[PDB]
Amino acid sequence: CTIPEQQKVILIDEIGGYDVIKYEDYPVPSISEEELLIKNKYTGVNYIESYFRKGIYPCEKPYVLGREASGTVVAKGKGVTNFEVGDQVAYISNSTFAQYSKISSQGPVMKLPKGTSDEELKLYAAGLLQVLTALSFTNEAYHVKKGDYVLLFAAAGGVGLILNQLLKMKGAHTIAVASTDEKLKIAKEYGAEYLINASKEDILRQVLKFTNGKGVDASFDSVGKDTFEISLAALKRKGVFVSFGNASGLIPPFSITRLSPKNITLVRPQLYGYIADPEEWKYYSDEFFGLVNSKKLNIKIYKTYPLRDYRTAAADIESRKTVGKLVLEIPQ
Amino acid sequence: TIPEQQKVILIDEIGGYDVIKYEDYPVPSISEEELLIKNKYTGVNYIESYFRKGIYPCEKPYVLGREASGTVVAKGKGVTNFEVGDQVAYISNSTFAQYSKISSQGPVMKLPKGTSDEELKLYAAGLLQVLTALSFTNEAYHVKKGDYVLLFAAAGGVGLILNQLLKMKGAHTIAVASTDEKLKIAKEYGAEYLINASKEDILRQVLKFTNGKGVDASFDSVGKDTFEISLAALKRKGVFVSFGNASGLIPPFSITRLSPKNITLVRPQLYGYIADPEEWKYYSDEFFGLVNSKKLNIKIYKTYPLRDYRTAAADIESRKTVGKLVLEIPQ
Repeated sequence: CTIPEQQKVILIDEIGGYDVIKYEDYPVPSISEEELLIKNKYTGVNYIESYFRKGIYPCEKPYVLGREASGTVVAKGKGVTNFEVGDQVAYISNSTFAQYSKISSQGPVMKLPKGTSDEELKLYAAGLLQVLTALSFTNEAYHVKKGDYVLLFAAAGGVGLILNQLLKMKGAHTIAVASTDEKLKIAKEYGAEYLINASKEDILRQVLKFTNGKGVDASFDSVGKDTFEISLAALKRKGVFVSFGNASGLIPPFSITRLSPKNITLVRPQLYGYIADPEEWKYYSDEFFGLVNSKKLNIKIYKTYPLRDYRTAAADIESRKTVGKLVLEIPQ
Repeated sequence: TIPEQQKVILIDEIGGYDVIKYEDYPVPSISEEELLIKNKYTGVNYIESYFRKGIYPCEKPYVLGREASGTVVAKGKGVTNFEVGDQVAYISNSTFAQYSKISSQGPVMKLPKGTSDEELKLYAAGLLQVLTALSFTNEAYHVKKGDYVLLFAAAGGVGLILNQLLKMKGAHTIAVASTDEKLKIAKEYGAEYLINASKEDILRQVLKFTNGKGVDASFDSVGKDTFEISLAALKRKGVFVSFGNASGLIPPFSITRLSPKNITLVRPQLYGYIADPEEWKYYSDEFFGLVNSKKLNIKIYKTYPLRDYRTAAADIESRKTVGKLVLEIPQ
């Protein structure tokens, strides 16, 4: 493959509104002996980019957006032996809102079979973050068992949609909580056994009703501050509280002795801490491949936008009324 | 026959060792599912100091004691799992007494009729500490073979059992204590690595022993002053087990601090692990097997007559004391 020196990327030079988002000429990164150069086809949109653009989170400018992507290896370093030029890949790296990105061949990159379709590649880019999070959280944060009653908040959200399917597959009884009946409809479609409307119903009361007053074996809570007391009270004796996501960062300081009456285990995990080791990446990405390739797991996509039209995607996600993953497509 | 009055240790008010009273008190009556137990020995726990100082509230007069061994002298008409004359080890109320009671369905276990008086002392001395250490290393954090485990208060009651269990399980204990004498006893009880907290940088030594990787788990009962050390000493995905009274004095915790290393936090207490009859049976049987066989040794400090708990209270509140304090009940 002929590697160009200049490419097109989505980047921000300054903090501000949607007008600061630039589709601009940028260098193609050079790769080391151990690295892959990847020509991108699809890349997932995360809400965190809005925080960088608005200046809520700091970042060095110019900042090229994007972390999760799928595409084709167009070049590799001299020391790369686990990948070939032409291989289709899904990966987590830097600056993926781009025609070309780079990653270590030893890093979080997974090989995909020859002849993987563009639609399948879209699914991998859309599902990378959410599925690996859902797998690791249900394997290590709390190991979900058959027969478990599991409380699930934000059931129609990105991770929530995967959790609905995974908990069903593990033979667990999912109690899904969502803000609207419309979101609960989707939760049920994705495998939820019980449904609670957060706006209309007493959550704790319904959880106890479904669990016969015993409570849940675990709570996967990404709502945070508003549901912290509910999750804690809803848990069975010796139950496990899995708090996660941006909203869980809003939970006020907590006296740890409150975990004592019911011997509650508390975890606030993040994805990267479960895929830090090459052995850990291999394990979870192999499981992720198994679920998507076999078509046992559905990856819901809200809409696909051209890379240069990220401004529209940014406006869409910030409305907070989207259901399903927002994906960017890079024309080849 | 059973007498109407008995000798007990009680507190009428909050204060120093002067509020501890050796007084005449009614022998309790028992209902249809209860056992009346004539105590032979009872273990001294630091919790009685917390009631006396006013740290924990209690209705006064308050008869002290929760951990005892003795013989069933009476039972309710519905009791079928115990007989009059059975030797027992149990957890209940008001055990600093000649006579105490418990539900036959509560935390009480039958002992063999061949049980000696020396064994009765051992069971009363070890009951709470062993059950705590067993359940904490089984459910709070399930210790695996090859684990590196940080242990604070290593020469304390629970600490000395933890040293033994961690060694038994093939784990590698890093023991922390205030003096060299305390670390010495910890080592003899199963500790592998020793850190003097008065003399050494704890975190620096832990990272040295684990080759910079940290510990798989921390069992920390020191609380506020070691919370930062425990969190930093833990490996990625490690488990923080905070326990005991010192956990209450830890400032309110921002849970986002668990995220950089995906740390699991548990603040367990014994009774949440023995709430079910099946759970009590599991751990109490484990306790008996280990202590009766001498696979777990119960380090004793001294034995006192019930009337002399005043001295025992001063001894346990003194730091230089290592080992369980036991009270001998007048027969």
